[PDB]
Amino acid sequence: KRFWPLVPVAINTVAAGINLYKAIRRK
Repeated sequence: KRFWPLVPVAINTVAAGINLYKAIRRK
């Protein structure tokens, strides 16, 4: 939507949080 600060990359820092439980529970 015209100039994307961290909209398309939000899944790089926000995804880590959601995929942290299984990550730290199945490394």
